[PDB]
Amino acid sequence: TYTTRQIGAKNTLEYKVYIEKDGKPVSAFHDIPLYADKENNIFNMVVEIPRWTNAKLEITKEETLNPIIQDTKKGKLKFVRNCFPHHGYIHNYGAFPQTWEDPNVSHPETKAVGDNDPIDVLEIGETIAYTGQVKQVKALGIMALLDEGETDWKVIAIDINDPLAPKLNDIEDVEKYFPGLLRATNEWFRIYKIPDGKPENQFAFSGEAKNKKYALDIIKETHDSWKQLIAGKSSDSKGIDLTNVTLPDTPTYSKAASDAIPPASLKADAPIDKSIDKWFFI
Amino acid sequence: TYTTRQIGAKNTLEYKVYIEKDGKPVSAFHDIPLYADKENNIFNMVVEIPRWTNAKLEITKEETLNPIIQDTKKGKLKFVRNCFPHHGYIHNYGAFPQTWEDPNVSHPETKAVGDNDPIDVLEIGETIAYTGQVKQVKALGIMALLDEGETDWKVIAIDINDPLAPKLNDIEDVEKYFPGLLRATNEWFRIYKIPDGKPENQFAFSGEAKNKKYALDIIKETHDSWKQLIAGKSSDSKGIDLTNVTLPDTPTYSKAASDAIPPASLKADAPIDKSIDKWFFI
Ligand SMILES: [Mn+2]
Ligand SMILES: [Mn+2]
Ligand SMILES: [Mn+2]
Ligand SMILES: [Mn+2]
Ligand SMILES: [Mn+2]
Ligand SMILES: [Mn+2]
Repeated sequence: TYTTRQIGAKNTLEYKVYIEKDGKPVSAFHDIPLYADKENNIFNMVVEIPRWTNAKLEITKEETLNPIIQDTKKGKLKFVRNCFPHHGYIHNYGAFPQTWEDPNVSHPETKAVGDNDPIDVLEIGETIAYTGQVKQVKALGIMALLDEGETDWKVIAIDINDPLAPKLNDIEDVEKYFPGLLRATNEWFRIYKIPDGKPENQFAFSGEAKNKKYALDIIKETHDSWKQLIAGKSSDSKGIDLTNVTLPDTPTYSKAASDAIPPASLKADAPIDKSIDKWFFI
Repeated sequence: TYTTRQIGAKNTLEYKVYIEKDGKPVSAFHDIPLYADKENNIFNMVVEIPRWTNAKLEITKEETLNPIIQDTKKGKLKFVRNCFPHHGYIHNYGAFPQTWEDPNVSHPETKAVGDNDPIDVLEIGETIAYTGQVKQVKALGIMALLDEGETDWKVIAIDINDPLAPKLNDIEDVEKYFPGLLRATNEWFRIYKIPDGKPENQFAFSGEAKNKKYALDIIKETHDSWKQLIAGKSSDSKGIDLTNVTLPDTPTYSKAASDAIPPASLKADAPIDKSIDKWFFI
């Protein structure tokens, strides 16, 4: 059973969310199995950012057990700006654990090195997710985002508990039940960083969302890269903390890491600067 | 100076927000001057619904001093649904006090009776407003919405404190600085009740946003409709509570109504049913 342990108040620099397995903190990056059901390709998706929020929360590569923490910018919290007609993130945003976009080699489909992070997932169900949630999802497709020149695949998925889950089985079903969502997805990822002064992003395949079969192949590739990484066999792990508490045959295995985590110290959400309210027309 | 007096928790039936003038409650409908600066065309806007929220809050016509409360439908709190790509209301939504869409006469521009409510205002500034807030705005234009067959003008305005206020003078400036907003506004008002099982709404003039001069004329007409109403001269005031504490020459003036209001009893927001998360693709 997966639960969360929150340190601090949301929207503060001290805020951390560890994922617990039977009450014990585990690595959100390495200890959560990629598959909830291997035979049926049902994946475990770690949610970082709830739909319509702005905080750039992420499984941290630099801290032990990789808790979800907010990224920083010039000493303060990092937030994505609202880009008309969108409000914050337009998907329950997260990643699949036990995956890695290898930054050491150039990926052929995109002709660029990976972004050094677990593969990303866009969960399109109706219910807004919570930070640290581990939900079970079906893969529907994938888009080849080049984010600031780096391979940055976006898997399109749906929570198996969603009322529409039974009807969503491949990429064509997203346009059938969520018309316009894919085009908006393409747009959002192209322009979301422009308010921060970054250039517009680009997609391979002219922004085409590849199907489930394709998605599964890429997911497997990123899972294989993580297998090499966690074994300590990457040519360069980029200082990522590979500490884990469920993989005994790995060099960085350490059960005590779980017991070192401070107890929950939940505090109510802290105020977010009103500047984040701003709607950008770009 | 205008402040707010909150009773109960947001998202509850007991929730009320009274507008105070120098600490004393006044009618949000009748006691707040329409004009902050008449000759410069600056108006006082009463905010009911902050941008990106769902609750259908409104200056209530049938309670003394007309506090803002949440509208209901079949005994349950009324919430507007999310219509892709929109999240809740896409503007700081409110009304102009001392105005009334006369339901007793068919309006010639729209060929329909008014909706019995003060004239509506869509404030397009960057900052998210707060319920019960009294802000000064400039009128830029107006759209003739026919909401469920009733005259329902929507004034397009900007908070004078907005960084872009000095550059926004007429309706054309909205397209320049807020490209796509007018089109999305037309769409929003046409489709927002479809998730509730209601027909698509319609606009007069093919949805054209009339200019500042046109907007001023309609605002003034609704102000005149309210002058007849407050004087007790309407053929049918529809049970509207006309009690006021600042208009001594009106029949319903009452210098005791203000002190009859209970003191603030602000509570934390109550939870909103998770079904309100749902994004409708209609
Ligand atoms: Mn990521
Ligand atoms: Mn990225
Ligand atoms: Mn990424
Ligand atoms: Mn109204
Ligand atoms: Mn209406
Ligand atoms: Mn109205």
